[PDB]
Amino acid sequence: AQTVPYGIPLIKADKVQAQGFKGANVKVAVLDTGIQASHPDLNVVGGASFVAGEAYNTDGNGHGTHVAGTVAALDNTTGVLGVAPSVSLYAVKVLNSSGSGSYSGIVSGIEWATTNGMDVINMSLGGASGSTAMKQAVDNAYARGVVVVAAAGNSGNSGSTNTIGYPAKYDSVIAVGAVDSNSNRASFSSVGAELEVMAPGAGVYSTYPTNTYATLNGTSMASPHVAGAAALILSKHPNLSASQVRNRLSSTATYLGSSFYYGKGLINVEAAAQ
Ligand SMILES: [Ca+2]
Repeated sequence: AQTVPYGIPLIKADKVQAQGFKGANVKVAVLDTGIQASHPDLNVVGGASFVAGEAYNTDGNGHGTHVAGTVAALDNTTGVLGVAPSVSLYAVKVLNSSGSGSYSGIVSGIEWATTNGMDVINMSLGGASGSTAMKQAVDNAYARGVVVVAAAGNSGNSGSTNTIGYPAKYDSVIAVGAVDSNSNRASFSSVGAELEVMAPGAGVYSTYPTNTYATLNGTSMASPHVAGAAALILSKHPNLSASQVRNRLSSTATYLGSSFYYGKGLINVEAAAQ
């Protein structure tokens, strides 16, 4: 009855879980298209919306629901399993139904998360340009003790071209690139100097609008795996800081090749978790 996406085992999230660490008491904010809060495999505890005319608890685009799924689909007898199923989930709608949003809605969501005490911020979501405001929000949030994770981008590689997007490019933010179930880098992952870690991003099965499950591809799918991994670590060592959580993830990642295409490699929550 319950399915275990290949992604959880690959990052060895299952092993931290077996020890009894599942992100209990860790507050994760998912900055996306919202979340079908009525899905039976999810438990959204709150949030807000920065998008005109849409609450935060409806998702007219499946995207935000799928990502919310990778972090926290409940541990039960139905649907899927999230990396940190006992997390406190907040849906912050910063993107519209068609998948786009303004810097201003985006910076609003960041600020709401910092302010409301969120421990992790997932932004599956990129842009070719940053702003001064954005950099400020992210830096500040990070400085204020929040672990900020973002999708690196789906721009592939072209020679020695850096293709990493905003906000992943900011050094206070963890840029996540994508691998498949054979730990091979996916073609769509952005490349560049700022790439930090890899997570499963190809053929990820998760929660999808109207009480169902679907498979999606993208760096967007990769990022929540890392947000989840952060929450696992924190439930084990609640004393750790954002930079300490960050160093654990990158310094214990499985080496896959050149940093340009892979960062420090594929995350290993068991080694990271200590
Ligand atoms: Ca489930």
